[PDB]
Amino acid sequence: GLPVMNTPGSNQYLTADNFQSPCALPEFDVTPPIDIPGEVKNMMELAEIDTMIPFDLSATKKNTMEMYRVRLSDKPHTDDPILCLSLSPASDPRLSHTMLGEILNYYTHWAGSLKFTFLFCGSMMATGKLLVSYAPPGADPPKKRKEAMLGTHVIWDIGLQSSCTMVVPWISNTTYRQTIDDSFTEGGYISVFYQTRIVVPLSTPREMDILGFVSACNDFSVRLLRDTTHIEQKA
Amino acid sequence: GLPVMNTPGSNQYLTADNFQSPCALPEFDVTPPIDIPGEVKNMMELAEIDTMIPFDLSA
Amino acid sequence: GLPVMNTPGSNQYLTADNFQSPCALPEFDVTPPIDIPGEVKNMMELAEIDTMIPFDLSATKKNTMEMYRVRLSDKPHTDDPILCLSLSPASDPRLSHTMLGEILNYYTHWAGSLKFTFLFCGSMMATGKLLVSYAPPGADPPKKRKEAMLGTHVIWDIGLQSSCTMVVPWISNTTYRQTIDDSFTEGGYISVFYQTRIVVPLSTPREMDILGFVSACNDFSVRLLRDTTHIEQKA
Amino acid sequence: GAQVSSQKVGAHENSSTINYTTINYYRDSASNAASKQDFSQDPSKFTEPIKDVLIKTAPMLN
Amino acid sequence: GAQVSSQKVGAHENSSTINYTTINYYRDSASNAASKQDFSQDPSKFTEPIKDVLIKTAPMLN
Amino acid sequence: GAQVSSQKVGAHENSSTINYTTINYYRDSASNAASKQDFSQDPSKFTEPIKDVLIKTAPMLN
Amino acid sequence: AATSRDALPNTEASGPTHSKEIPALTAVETGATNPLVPSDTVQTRHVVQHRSRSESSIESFFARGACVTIMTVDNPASTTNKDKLFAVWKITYKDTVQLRRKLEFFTYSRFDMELTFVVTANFTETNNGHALNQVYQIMYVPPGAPVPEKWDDYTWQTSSNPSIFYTYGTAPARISVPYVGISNAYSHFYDGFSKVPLKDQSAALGDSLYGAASLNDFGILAVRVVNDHNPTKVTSKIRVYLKPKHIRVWCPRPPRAVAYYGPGVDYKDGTLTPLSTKDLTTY
Amino acid sequence: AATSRDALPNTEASGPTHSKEIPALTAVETGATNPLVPSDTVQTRHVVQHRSRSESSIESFFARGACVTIMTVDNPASTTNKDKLFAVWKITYKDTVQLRRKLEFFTYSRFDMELTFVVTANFTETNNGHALNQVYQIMYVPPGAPVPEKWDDYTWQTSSNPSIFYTYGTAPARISVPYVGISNAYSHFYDGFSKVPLKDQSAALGDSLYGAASLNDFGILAVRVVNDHNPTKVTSKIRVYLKPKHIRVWCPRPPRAVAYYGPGVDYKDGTLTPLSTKDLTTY
Amino acid sequence: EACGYSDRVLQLTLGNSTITTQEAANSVVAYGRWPEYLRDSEANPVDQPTEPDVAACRFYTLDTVSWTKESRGWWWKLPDALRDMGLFGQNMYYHYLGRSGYTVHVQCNASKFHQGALGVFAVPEMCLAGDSNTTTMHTSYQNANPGEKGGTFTGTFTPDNNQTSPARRFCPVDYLLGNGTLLGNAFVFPHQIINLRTNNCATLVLPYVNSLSIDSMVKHNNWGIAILPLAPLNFASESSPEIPITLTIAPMCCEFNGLRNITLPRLQ
Amino acid sequence: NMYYHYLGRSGYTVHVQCNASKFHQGALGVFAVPEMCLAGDSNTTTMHTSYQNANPGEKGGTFTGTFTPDNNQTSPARRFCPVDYLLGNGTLLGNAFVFPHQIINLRTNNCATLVLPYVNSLSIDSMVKHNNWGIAILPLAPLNFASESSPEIPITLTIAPMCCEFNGLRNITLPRLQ
Amino acid sequence: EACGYSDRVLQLTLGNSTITTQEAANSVVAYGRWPEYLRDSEANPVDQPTEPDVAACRFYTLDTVSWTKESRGWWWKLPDALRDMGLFGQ
Amino acid sequence: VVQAPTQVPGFLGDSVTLPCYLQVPNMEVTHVSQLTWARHGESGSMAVFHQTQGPSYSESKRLEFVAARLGAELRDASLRMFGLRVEDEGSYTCLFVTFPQGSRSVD
Ligand SMILES: CCCCCCCCCCCCC/C=C/[C@@H](O)[C@@H](N)CO
Ligand SMILES: CCCCCCCCCCCCC/C=C/[C@@H](O)[C@@H](N)CO
Repeated sequence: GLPVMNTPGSNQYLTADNFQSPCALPEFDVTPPIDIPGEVKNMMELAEIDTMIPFDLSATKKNTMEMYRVRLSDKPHTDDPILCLSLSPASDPRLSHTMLGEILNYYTHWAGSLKFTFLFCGSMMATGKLLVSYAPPGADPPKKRKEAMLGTHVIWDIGLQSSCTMVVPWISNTTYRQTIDDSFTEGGYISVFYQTRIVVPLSTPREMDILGFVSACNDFSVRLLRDTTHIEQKA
Repeated sequence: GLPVMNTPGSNQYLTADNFQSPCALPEFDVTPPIDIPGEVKNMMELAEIDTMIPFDLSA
Repeated sequence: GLPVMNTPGSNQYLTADNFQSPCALPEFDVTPPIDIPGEVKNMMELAEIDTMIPFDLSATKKNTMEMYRVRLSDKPHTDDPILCLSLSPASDPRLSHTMLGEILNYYTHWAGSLKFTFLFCGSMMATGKLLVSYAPPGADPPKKRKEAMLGTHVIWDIGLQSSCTMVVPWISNTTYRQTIDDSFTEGGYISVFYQTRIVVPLSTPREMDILGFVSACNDFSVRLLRDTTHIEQKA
Repeated sequence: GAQVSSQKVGAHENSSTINYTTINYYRDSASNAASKQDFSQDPSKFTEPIKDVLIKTAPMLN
Repeated sequence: GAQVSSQKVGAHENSSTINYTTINYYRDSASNAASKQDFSQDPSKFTEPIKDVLIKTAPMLN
Repeated sequence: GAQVSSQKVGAHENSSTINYTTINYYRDSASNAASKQDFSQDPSKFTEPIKDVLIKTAPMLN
Repeated sequence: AATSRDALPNTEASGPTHSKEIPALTAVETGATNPLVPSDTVQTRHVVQHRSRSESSIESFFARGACVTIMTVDNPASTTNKDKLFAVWKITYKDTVQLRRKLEFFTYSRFDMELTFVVTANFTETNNGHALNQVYQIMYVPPGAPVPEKWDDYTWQTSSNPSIFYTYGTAPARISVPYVGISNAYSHFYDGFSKVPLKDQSAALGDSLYGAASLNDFGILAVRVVNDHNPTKVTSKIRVYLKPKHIRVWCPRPPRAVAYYGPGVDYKDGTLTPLSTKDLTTY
Repeated sequence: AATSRDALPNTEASGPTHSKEIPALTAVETGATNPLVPSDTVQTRHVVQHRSRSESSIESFFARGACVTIMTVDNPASTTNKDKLFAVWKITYKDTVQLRRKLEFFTYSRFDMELTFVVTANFTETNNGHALNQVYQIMYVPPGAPVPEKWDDYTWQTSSNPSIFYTYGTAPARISVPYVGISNAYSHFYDGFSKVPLKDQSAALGDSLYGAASLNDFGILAVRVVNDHNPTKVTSKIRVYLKPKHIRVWCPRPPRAVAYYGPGVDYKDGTLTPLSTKDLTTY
Repeated sequence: EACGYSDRVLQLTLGNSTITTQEAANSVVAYGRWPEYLRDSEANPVDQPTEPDVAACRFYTLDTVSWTKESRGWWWKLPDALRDMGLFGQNMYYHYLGRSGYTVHVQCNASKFHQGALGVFAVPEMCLAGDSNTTTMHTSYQNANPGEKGGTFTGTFTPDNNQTSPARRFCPVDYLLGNGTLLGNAFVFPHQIINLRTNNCATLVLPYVNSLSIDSMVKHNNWGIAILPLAPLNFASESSPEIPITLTIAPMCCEFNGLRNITLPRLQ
Repeated sequence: NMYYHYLGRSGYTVHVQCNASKFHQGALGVFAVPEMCLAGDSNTTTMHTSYQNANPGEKGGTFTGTFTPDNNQTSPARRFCPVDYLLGNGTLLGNAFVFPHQIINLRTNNCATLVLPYVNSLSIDSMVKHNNWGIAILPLAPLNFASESSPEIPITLTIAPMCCEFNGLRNITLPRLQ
Repeated sequence: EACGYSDRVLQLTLGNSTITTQEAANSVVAYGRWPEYLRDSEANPVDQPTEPDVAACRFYTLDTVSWTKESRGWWWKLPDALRDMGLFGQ
Repeated sequence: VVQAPTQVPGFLGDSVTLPCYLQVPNMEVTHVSQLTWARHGESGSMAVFHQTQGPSYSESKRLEFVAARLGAELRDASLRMFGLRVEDEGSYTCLFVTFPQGSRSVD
């Protein structure tokens, strides 16, 4: 017999290991594959698809068809925020459960550029100009158009083109961010405002809803596979 | 001795496995085969032969 | 299965061993390296850098900014030593804690030539001639210029060139010396004296300090890696 | 003395023929594993053992 | 029958491509380990399933 | 895929360069052993970090 | 040609813009997602991208051994009145939640299955007697084959069925299984029934479970302790780890948002409120 | 081109000197160290140098398995009122001093990590009952993943997390881990904070630990005994050996001169006097 | 086209039926795959298949439903919804096996002064949640298959409590896509949005999807058509407005195997 | 520009000025230390030094010949206790020379010029949260003049940012520096 | 553009800021002259100039005023109006 | 070990505290000792009290944290939710982290 010497790790079971093993069903006539539509090769592909954001997670709206609707109105111009949101894709309650947030929670680290698209579900007769902002961490989270205007933003003009996309560029100190709330790997602030004001004629609804969607740009990636907290089996 | 590391499945007995093993009767003069009629190569061959059906399985 | 026969050493764990092993995080997107300044390839590189010697380890000066200062004076010529030191790089209290001494204590054996550089921190108006000596083991450790002058030495003349370097040549019976106090592998004696005498004019400080530094020459090396006594965890 | 062969590949990964290597350690054939590289034959000797070859399109009895 | 491939090298030692050797012991593909040598594809079939190809610089609706 | 190298030979027997064979079993570099085939560099960046290159035979300060 | 581990696209230097081109503007109504990139809405610098999607690939995502079940068997004292306890488990990935949720991110799947068995034993009675090293017999009983009724009946002969004879204290048992589905791909979901309720025929007869295909998909795992009854009783547990290799998946789906309730998509009262309270204008 | 194991430079034959060249004379003020060699200040003979710096190289210096922690777990009798003790350790090289001091000779570091696990068990009670061979489960829980609350709760399924199932009495467990840092290199030292105290915002809110980055650098190691409660209680200990391979280091520093006091550079009263008494003029 | 052509204006023609639209947001082709006949390389059932062509591969218009401030959403299943539609339903019932793609055209017009957004989704194997908390997968064949009239979603989960005589039917909650998953994510599935201010309708071209090359159309439903109000209907000032949602669907490249006597299901 | 941006990176040309006279004595050890983490004033707690105290701004801080622990458990000083001979960080001063430096020896030179590169585990980072370099100036040899019992000389420190650049622009950061 | 492009719909991008408009009457370039840096041939002050680029050359939104039946008109002066705007005013 | 007494009414108006006591045995004392609170709660995945060194408010603006932090204690920490609307339950959890075994607690 060939002289061999066993090394540390011998006989151990590494749940993540990758070796060969005897087949329990030898010579088994395997049923061939058919060209089935919708085949996926990488989890990131799903993250690149636009998914609706549950923005209004308030006591009464949360866990109902309503949490998805961000309500606007023909009311007078105000430098106050329509909606404030933290750039924590995997940890922030409003992003954590979106297709993107969900896949992110199966991984420990995330990197790259995200893109937020807003859909104006109000009437055709209704005009308006909104200001979508992105403020990289390190300073006072914007509470007024004035401050928000000073950082990465897009002045969305409502018309034929129903929707407007704002790209949140990959701006970070570390090569990767943590899929959890962490001061050190913080992403910054995403806020929305009234550039001018939602204007509507008579015989028309002074109040309308705007839907919001999030998806990952082609420069986006995740690493360090891990078990998620979004599902459990107490018992 | 050559450094080796044992993996899961080691020392187990898989009734369906397919490996080599020491011969209890070394150099044994084996009796050759004779061209015997009716040789089968696949169970399906038997399934292709007409067999009478017990249709009336009444009490 | 391929006939194999297990040999002595099988299943054992050699803390110093060097084998392959299954990766717990397969396919993991590793963060590339950036050209960071100050990269080191060999511990000996650090030993070749000049580090200040704590010469005056006396009851009151030790463990204070003072232990580093070797005080001189405009006093009259004397064949008596300014400072006596044993060539035990790793064991001698005055050398054991210097960058060189510290690295030496992670190893069992040391070899090669060391170099001692002395810096004159006195005033520009202050002149003087000192005698830096090195006496290879086997005889009466020098207590007077007369004896010290008879061995490897350098007559340092104080002027524009602030400092003076004395090279302690690799002179030993064994191919390597022990990083501990040992009669058999003893290095000899390093002593300093007044060749003439520190002379200063009026309106000038009659007393000044001289700093001393030790580092390893390019012919220097260490072996037999080991755990040091310079740090512990009682509890 | 290594014997290299082809694996009839079933369910392929999102990852050209794949092969497997086999080597015989013992001197006795009996010690060897099963090749599974076996042959099929036509049932004729059992399904049609008749002297006069039969043509399916024509009357069995004529 | 040995299959030699390249390791995408992460943290390199103070020590040219590095390789790893793989050999298949079993006759059944299922018995084999995972190559991890997998391919990526463009999300198009999901992110842009629309009949008329879309140009990002121009008006989606025209 | 076998990687053959030279052993820097210490105490030789009363018994030409001697070699040792190495083969990588895993796909991930991290799984690999330490080559120990490492490089030295000149201390300069630490022992002589000065703007104006220095000549030992001449006056450091001039 | 693009490899799962190839570096993602480099970010290109982009300057100011005053044009008739409107990338930022679009229409989600069409069913499509705006292929935009940082350089389309802001001034960007040139960046050489080193990052990869290697670890997020279908194989990489599932390339991990997951616990699908815990089988309990035992070996009592000959005298005991109660029967020697041998385990019978109906093979599936739904008895546990973790792996099931991952596989369920998709409608259909295809893959060679790697089963790893971790066996642990222990003493049940404040006794002091001992027991010789146990040898377990893990028999695979496919749909149609004689299912065992006694820890020691004729079926354990396994003349045709595949059996694994595991020895306690030794490296956890392991075997591989091909893509054995009677279909061209495993169905994580079946929007229909195994039977067609025919008018002309009695109600109860044409009845069947919703979303349930083959009453017996893949047969069962019958485990027992081969060793004869021992004076001192010893209870053992068999943990089954399932890993999907050489895997392929089709038609993506939204992950399970609320507590699993049985083998189907059914949800249960009191578990339908996953999301937590958080104000529209609060960071 | 110069190899770590190449013979150091040969000593060249040097004769007498009466010149304007002054090697011995210099000026440390410039920040530089005099590149002198024996032949510069004394008459030397010709010597063929065979010595090497092989063993003092960065890899060679750390090429040794070092103990970073001792985890304690157990398996009591079902009856006991106290909970089955399962271990949870926050991964790091600072719980112990030896390896930490070595790594700390440098500011930044980079390397593939090799973790080796030595497991030892023993009986706690003057009892006499025995216990069947134990099987340990070492689960790696990365920052964000459900941390186990019970020796037997749902988390141990490890569907995605990497787990090592070790069998007592067998060769010490071992696994390799790549350079997993969210930065281009591990930071042995961080002269700053994870948060920026904003005036306009309440004091307590902007507060954070000095020198501390990611509250949770690398997650934790959750260890347990898979075997069910045993009449006779058995306590086990898991010793974790950490070895840095394929390693690189930057910006050198002076070794830790005084007793470590916590995860930071902090020193404590009564430990600040390392050096011993020794007279200026005494050999 | 400088010549006139545009994304919003389309004309679809199948057999003897033609659909026109002046206000469309383009059209969607599920997974980028256009419906097709069963290839020889992928075929299973050996018998000469029955291909109705124009007789069945045309546009059938189902019963028009009403959209209001109160509506939580509507659902349909294919082929179930077309089971009683002319020659297509006849051929489906006469054969053991059958496969078919679809061109789904959801029509819903209003006015420049109306508001609202209809989320139109095509879901493969759309398995829905039952009305029972004491038992599971119990929804009866009759209730799981509403036929042409389809079913509807509920804003609230209310468990069937009559243990003695169970309703044995579905309780699809809107925000959970009637199946345990968050609606906000339904978009990973082939779809289009009918935003009143932008477009009259939604056109989805669906391919034959399934773990098998061909299957039992009567026992199994391949596709699920879910229509939910992403943004609630709203008009001028009227407190209770209303607008119709008409659903027209056409089978495609459809074919059948295993011909025998007609299948008479117990649909009630 | 440092406060208006989330991220920022910069090198420096550090010029330490200190002149006297041919009759004065003394040696200033000028050191440039990467990630110069300093020791706190507390023995009951650790890594507790507050952001306000860890960052003195332009006026900088100073070293102490003696370690005196903050004893006010109720209302902690929450600040650094850097002891001279231990480089304010647990290591022996005599070895600080392994770090980029220069010595200002009164008899030889007026000053010290150190050109520092951007050093760090990252390509670019948070300049407000994190300090890349530490400038330590200690008296290797004590100031001394003619015969005066209490002499004095100024040490002026002039510094210039280099090849410096910034990312992630937004509203100005207003830190709680007190 | 038969492809879609039009005078009324524009997208302006400067530094980290982008402005979109679906209802514009084209755009005007004062005296047909597009803004430019000071040429060497026309330069006066000899010192190396400070060019903030993206830090200042971006879009600042001033306080929104209200237009009514009563309004007689509004006026602003440059650079005065931007004097307090981020890095540009500094 | 975990010994949380918090089963609290809880008075509305409001306001009252939401405490969390983890009495520490006793010869194997606990660090690192960061404290996390997860709501219950549409948790995907935050409305969190986390406390590494300086107390961090994961965004539910209506919170008050009262523990002897930035140093250590360790954690018998008290939280407070004002206010003042019935942002009710649902439920709340209190999970700690530990160098020994204790990256764990109880809801
Ligand atoms: C000695 C051990 C032999 C082990 C025998 C295992 C063979 C049975 C494996 C069946 C694989 C089932 C995997 C999951 C399929 C489910 O998703 C189906 N409901 C979907 O089609
Ligand atoms: C089944 C066992 C899996 C083992 C998982 C281990 C992965 C975690 C390894 C983290 C490596 C940390 C090494 C030391 C880094 C520290 O110096 C940091 N504070 C510096 O950046």
